Amino acid sequence: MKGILGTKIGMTQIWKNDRAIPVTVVLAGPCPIVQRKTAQTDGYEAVQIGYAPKAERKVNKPMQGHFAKAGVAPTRILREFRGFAPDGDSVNVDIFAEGEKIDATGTSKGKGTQGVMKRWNFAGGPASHGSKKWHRRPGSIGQRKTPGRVYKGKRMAGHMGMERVTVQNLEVVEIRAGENLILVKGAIPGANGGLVVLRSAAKAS
Amino acid sequence: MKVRSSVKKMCDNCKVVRRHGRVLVICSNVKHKQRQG
Amino acid sequence: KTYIPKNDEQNWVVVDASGVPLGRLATLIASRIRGKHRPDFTPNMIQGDFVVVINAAQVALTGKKLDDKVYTRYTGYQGGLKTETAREALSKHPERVIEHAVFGMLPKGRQGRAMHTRLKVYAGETHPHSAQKPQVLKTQPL
Amino acid sequence: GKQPIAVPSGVTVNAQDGVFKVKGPKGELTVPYNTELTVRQDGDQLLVERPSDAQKHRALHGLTRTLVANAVKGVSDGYTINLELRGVGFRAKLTGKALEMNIGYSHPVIIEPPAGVTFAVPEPTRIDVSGIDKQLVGQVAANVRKVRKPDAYHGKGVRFVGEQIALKAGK
RNA sequence: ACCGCUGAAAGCAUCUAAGCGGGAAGCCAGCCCCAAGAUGAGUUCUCCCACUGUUUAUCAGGUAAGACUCCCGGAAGACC
RNA sequence: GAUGUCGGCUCGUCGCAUCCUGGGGCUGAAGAAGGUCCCAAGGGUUGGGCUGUUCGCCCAUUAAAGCGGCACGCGAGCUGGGUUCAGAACGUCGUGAGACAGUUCGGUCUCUAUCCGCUACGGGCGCAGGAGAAUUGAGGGGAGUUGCUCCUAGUACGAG
RNA sequence: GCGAGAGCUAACUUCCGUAGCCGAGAGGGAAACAACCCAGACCAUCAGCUAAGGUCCCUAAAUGAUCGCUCAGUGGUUAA
Ligand SMILES: [Mg+2]
Ligand SMILES: [Mg+2]
Ligand SMILES: [Mg+2]
Ligand SMILES: [Mg+2]
Ligand SMILES: [Mg+2]
Ligand SMILES: [Mg+2]
Repeated sequence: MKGILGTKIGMTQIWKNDRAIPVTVVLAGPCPIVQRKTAQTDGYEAVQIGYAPKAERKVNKPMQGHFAKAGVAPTRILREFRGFAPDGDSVNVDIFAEGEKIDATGTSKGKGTQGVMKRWNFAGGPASHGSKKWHRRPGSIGQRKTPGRVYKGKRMAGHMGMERVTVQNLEVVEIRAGENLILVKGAIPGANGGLVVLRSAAKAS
Repeated sequence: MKVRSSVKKMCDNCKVVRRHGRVLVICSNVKHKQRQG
Repeated sequence: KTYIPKNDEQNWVVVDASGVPLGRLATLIASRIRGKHRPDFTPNMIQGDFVVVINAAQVALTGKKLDDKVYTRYTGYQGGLKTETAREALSKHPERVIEHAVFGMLPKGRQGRAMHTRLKVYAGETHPHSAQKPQVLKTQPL
Repeated sequence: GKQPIAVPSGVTVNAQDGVFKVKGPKGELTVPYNTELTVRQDGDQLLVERPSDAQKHRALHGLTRTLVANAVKGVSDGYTINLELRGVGFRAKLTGKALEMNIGYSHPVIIEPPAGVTFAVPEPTRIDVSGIDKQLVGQVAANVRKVRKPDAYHGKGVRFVGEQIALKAGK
């Protein structure tokens, strides 16, 4: 529910007490609140937030109108957050607490066309005792005369990566408001300089 | 529970009472409990 | 030789589903949708009326709603893509119970498919009055 | 068969339509039944007449009469079940409206009663369930009985005060 | 499955005949991802705004908001 | 005028008469460990030695090391050890040429996918004006395993 | 189908006897369907009656009349 938008900065090594901690640095920059979705107006409850600034010249006439209505500044990234109704213009301070478990989401790094061995952890085959199918190649796609078809969903080579990925229950190690930073234990999906969506634990333990 | 496909009278205590379209037996002695599924 | 048609008419009927046995109600709707008493009486096209169903949630079913009435609807390649729901469990979709019983008694071709546009089901009483700016000639079952 | 109904003082059977309503001094207790069978006050006492004499009508007869007598004896004096805990260390207490038992399990069992039903404890090793409807009192007491059924080797558990239990005994 | 409450037919008894409760790694829902070609094609915000063309060429043609084309690149990518 | 045949590998999916795990009933169930039957197919179901072996036996573990179906599932997917081509040997049979219930060593497995099917990705048009953007979720897919240790408690139970 | 042998009083099995159909037989019915059921197509008709089979909607025609049965979706998977 209570969420924000940021940018993956990098990973570093940090200590808390006597133990080292791998940390992903997120610049969870200030988010203008740009549209309040109400059951009365939209049919569901949500908030449209904004992220990186955009030069006024780069902004088209229709997007200018959408921003001018809320009287903000044009952004570039616009996302909603269901059931989260704050007051003012969204920043991590007081939103997230040091220690709080969070749900980091982004777009995985894309690996293009990837065959069954990498894409699905296949096995491929013998590298030596007679082959033409040396390592990658799937085996049998099916059976015989029976479902003279191949099962829908059959794990096959395709475009791997560049998908939405949510990583549940990540520790909030440190927070540097004003610097608009948030240290998170572990690995968030996507590449550095990528959009990230940090929110309240989907369903906490 | 002794699931016997042929439930018959054993002693004067068993009461044959049907349940959800199946023959079931309720008795005082725990061993006497007979059913069909 | 035999007489053919026109289309200047598009009769809208307002059947109430309240307490009517499902198939018994269904029959009436499917017949008024195809061409029962039929305007010019022809089958190369749709002469049928635009049935509007109200009180879908209050429809009647005999001995079993809990048991027997099971809507099997098996998804993509059946990799156990076998989905089943009890008729009681259709508290989620009352409108699809009437809908997917009436379509069941309609022709199935190019035209037949065109005919499901005519049926317009709603679970309410006063709230269905959405598609109720054209005609509202109420016809009872039996 | 089932025919005579004793209706003392504060009885007010307003059996209009399908709702065979019964108002009395111990709150208002409603009870629904079949309309196909007849029921009304014949001067001083009450009677539940049956039409057909096949079997489906016969079965509902004895049932409809007992249930009205149950609802009558209900608003008249009332219903009250006496339960007894047994076994070393077994005990029950009160937390407002809820009953709290400490009966051998790692954690203490708590039971919040439904509407019209009341829990009572005289000595901590005895439970009392009292209310209006016979069914609700019957269930609530059965849920308390469920918390621990008396075992076949020692009879430790929730029993019916003057309840007789057979004892298997192994070693 | 199973355990029970109220309880007749069968003046007793009965978890059932009518009703009601509880009960599984299974069912539906919840978690993550796709998803209105959901032709039944949904909703919300914002923008541009009513242009010209002889009964001889019955809709084509300037245009708006906006985009594409081309260029330099990319933790995007076979090409798109 | 040809439906490639054992085993392996690869890849799966499905039945339940369930090997484990979940819920129960009875027990010659004190407890702990079991037995047996009922409900239950969500996931899981190890690595080696011998043999072409499936099977099976053993080693060492495990919650468990399930039984079956899918042309004894799968060779336009791979292998080629077994069997059923041509060489050669042994035993045996036949006077012989040869032969098998056999046994032994050797012995070519055919670059290009048209349709359906399956995985990814675009072009077109539709969605009653032309556009930029945020979206609800009908529907669908993924996921679903389990041990050990401590606390309760050395309590219940048990003569111990 | 009926009457037998063989066979397991198995086979869409085999071998006889006997009738009928398919073979060489279209049309209606039996969802579909050589054989079963009805019925043997000279051609034409935007006429009528019937067979077996049917008459809720898909689908032609009584959601027919009367006295009953079953409440298991039996109907619409077999026995001790
Ligand atoms: Mg390898
Ligand atoms: Mg093949
Ligand atoms: Mg429950
Ligand atoms: Mg062969
Ligand atoms: Mg068990
Ligand atoms: Mg017989």
